[PDB]
Amino acid sequence: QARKLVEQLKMEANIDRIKVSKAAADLMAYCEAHAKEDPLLTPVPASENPFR
Amino acid sequence: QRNEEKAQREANKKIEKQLQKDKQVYRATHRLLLLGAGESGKSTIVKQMGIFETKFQVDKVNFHMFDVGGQRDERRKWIQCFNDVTAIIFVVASSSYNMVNRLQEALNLFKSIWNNRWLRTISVILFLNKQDLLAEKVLAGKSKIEDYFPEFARYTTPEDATPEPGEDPRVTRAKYFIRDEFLRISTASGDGRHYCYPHFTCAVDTENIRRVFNDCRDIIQRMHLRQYELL
Amino acid sequence: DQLRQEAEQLKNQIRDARKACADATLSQITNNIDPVGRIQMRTRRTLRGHLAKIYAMHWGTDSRLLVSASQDGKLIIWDSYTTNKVHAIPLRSSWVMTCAYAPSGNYVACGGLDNICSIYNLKTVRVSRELAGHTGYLSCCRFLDDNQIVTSSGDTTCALWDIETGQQTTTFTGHTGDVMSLSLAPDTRLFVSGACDASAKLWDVREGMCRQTFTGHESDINAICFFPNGNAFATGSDDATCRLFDLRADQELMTYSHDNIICGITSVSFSKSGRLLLAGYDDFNCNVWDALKADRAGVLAGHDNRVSCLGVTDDGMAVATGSWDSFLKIWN
Amino acid sequence: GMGIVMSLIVLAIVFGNVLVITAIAKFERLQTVTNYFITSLACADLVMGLAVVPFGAAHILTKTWTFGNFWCEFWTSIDVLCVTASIETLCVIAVDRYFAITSPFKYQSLLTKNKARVIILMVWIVSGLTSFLPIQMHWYRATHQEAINCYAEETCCDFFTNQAYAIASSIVSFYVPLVIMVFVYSRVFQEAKRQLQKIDKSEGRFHEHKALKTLGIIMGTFTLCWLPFFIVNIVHVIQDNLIRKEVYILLNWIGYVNSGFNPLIYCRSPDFRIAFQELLC
Ligand SMILES: Nc1nc2c(ncn2[C@@H]2O[C@H](COP(=O)(O)OP(=O)(O)OP(=O)(O)O)[C@@H](O)[C@H]2O)c(=O)[nH]1
Ligand SMILES: CN[C@@H]1CCc2c(ccc(O)c2O)[C@H]1O
Repeated sequence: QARKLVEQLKMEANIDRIKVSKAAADLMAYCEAHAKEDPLLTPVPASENPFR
Repeated sequence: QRNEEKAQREANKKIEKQLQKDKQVYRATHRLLLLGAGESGKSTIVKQMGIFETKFQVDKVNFHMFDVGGQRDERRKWIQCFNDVTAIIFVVASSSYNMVNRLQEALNLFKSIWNNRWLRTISVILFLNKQDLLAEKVLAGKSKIEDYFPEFARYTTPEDATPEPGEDPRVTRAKYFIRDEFLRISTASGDGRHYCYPHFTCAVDTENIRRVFNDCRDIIQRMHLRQYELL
Repeated sequence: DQLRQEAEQLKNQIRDARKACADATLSQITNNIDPVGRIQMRTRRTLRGHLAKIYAMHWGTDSRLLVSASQDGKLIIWDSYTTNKVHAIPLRSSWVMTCAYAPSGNYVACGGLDNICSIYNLKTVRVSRELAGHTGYLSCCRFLDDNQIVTSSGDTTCALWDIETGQQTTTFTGHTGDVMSLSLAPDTRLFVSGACDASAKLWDVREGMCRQTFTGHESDINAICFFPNGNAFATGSDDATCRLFDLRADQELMTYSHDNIICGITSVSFSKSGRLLLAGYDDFNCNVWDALKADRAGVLAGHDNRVSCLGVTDDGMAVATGSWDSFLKIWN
Repeated sequence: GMGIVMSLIVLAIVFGNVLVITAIAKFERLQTVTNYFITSLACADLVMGLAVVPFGAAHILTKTWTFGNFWCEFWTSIDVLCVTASIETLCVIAVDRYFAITSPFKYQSLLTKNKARVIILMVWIVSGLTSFLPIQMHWYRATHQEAINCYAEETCCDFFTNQAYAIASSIVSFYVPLVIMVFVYSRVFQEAKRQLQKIDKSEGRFHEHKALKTLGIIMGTFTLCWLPFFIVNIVHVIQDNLIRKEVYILLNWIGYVNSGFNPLIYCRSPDFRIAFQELLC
């Protein structure tokens, strides 16, 4: 199992990574954009609530 | 839409009738877990009296035993599922003290099971298997326990002991030493919520199905007594 | 000798490659935003009828029906709105560890300690297929489509099945411990798994080989879930920590832990937007986190035993929790 | 002087019983077949402490029954009903524990929620048949001069009975449950001792007080609270001018006091203690 591990390690060693600042910015932008339609985060009136 | 609500209620009522009929069966049956170290004559014990399930009834009480053989791994993460069983049946070959040893591995497994976080209120029924050939190899001078378990040198038979009729006194020492090895682990950390019931079992025994009945009765009685602050 | 030395050099290159990427922590950018505040939720429904503890639960795609599994040997389909039982399937084997609900709503999966996955037909209820080939207990299963399904088992292997023929189309290998959970991507092109060797891997469904590996934990991983975006996921182990990983950056971003909790974690789940992270614990309750700040925002209490299941509706309207008290609760 | 004590008794009886009832009702983990009997006993004790004690205290302190004869009869009837239905539930609890310990396999099938409800309604009906029926139908009245004058008067409310009613009610309310409780608890003690000896004989070298203390508390409080009154009840009827009225009332009130002790005896479980902490504090 020596050759199998090295071949797998070499396969995933050569990948292109982006800086974590871009990833954090993307996550924050997604959350800010979609925060409007979040019923758990933003409570809904009892007229639109089917469980009340 | 008015009839839709009525249609749902009719189906719900029928289901709840069946659930009541099955709760009586669930509460009137006892679940047992069969566990063994390996090469311990577990198949012989289960036969005489994925996953394999067997059902037997004694004195109009239903018992339902489980044996796991499709999960043969050193680590057991599935053992937290059996936290509501009545008892655990542990089978060990008492004669495997020199073969490669196996007795110490069985003791380590028992210690691991006893101190588990989820099996903190479950008692263990212990079956010390293979007594005839243990006695044979102890009487024969081919090997001695002292060369594998050094603590056996300074062990003496307790005064409050019950030997077999016509039994050689050099077999009783071995039997009681092997039994007390498990009893020490059992009583070291027991808080009073679960005990251990050891037995000496051979190949030709026939009363192995009554011992389980009696031990389960004792388990339930002690549980109730402790619950009502009487024990 | 040569093989061990070669592997060590390759691993060191990977570790230092991602050390240069980290120029700022996630909390550093998100340090300048207002908090969500205090979030209070109240139980809306309580579902009774199971005779024993509950290990699994899955919401329906219509956000109205859900299925649950229990140790007494039943598989009940509910109706959260009107609180009416619709179906009740008796299982051949009492020991069941997972359940799934088909996206089309025409099938339900099941599995456990018998090493068999069963598919039930709801619009005809009886067994439609039994999938065999795993050498260990099943831990999770998810429906890719109406004719294929991916499963994880305790023999350190995941597999992709074909319901029509009952054969393994492809098999995934590379873990060294029991695989405990998996989760599918929104496009169903990739999926992740978490094992008992404290590692999570990313797989390719069509090609069939691993892509990346993440090893930030120090104990067995019990839960996993993608971010709604599809470029991140969160895991939870029994060392009382939840961690967030990023697919493109190939490293973890933030950890969620407190010094007053020492129990394990049984389930995690996100919300509709991804701002909240809901995690179930062994302390008989549930915790609500802030994904971009790592501070508690609420507590869900009311169960008398450990919480074993957790889920959020596809529209993000309610949360369902199951526990060993044989009860299901809906929160809002 | 006596008002503070007679009010403290009322508050002590009311508070513990209402706390037990609300703790059982609010939480779903205490809904057990055993707890239904405790709920019935708590309801009986609460009714006693809410109705019987305040009016008896007012009658003693004012030394005049300011209400009508109808209310005097109603008060006597509810007194007997509450006393009878409270003692007879302890017998049911003892029998339930007896069945739980002596026959563990058949215990689940022996008792069910429907059976518990049937038993509770049966005991309440039997309690109500011996209190309202013989009193409102005037089958219990005495036939001597003092009794006749007391019945005629509008301001004097006392207790005068025949012998038949006195022995019948005393037997039904007290003596039949007593022997049953004695036999049951003796058998339970014997079983506990047998199990303790069995434990000792197996693993004794490696490493009766608890059962004795528990049974002693349970039986001693009940017997010491209710025996002297149910002896003088027979005695004063058998032979006249031996028991003074003051002694009769004192022993009756000593018996009444027992209603405030039951939550301290039957509700000391760790689960109960947890609920009480959440409910209060
Ligand atoms: N003399 C004697 N022989 C036994 C006894 N128990 C089992 N044997 C024999 O030993 C053989 C091997 O033991 P098994 O009973 O097969 O053990 P096993 O089936 O491998 O049980 P596991 O290892 O727990 O799965 C059997 O074929 C029996 O004939 C015993 O108690 N006394
Ligand atoms: C006035 N107080 C009464 C008098 C007689 C009596 C009581 C209670 C139970 C009975 O069976 C009785 O016969 C007492 O509470």
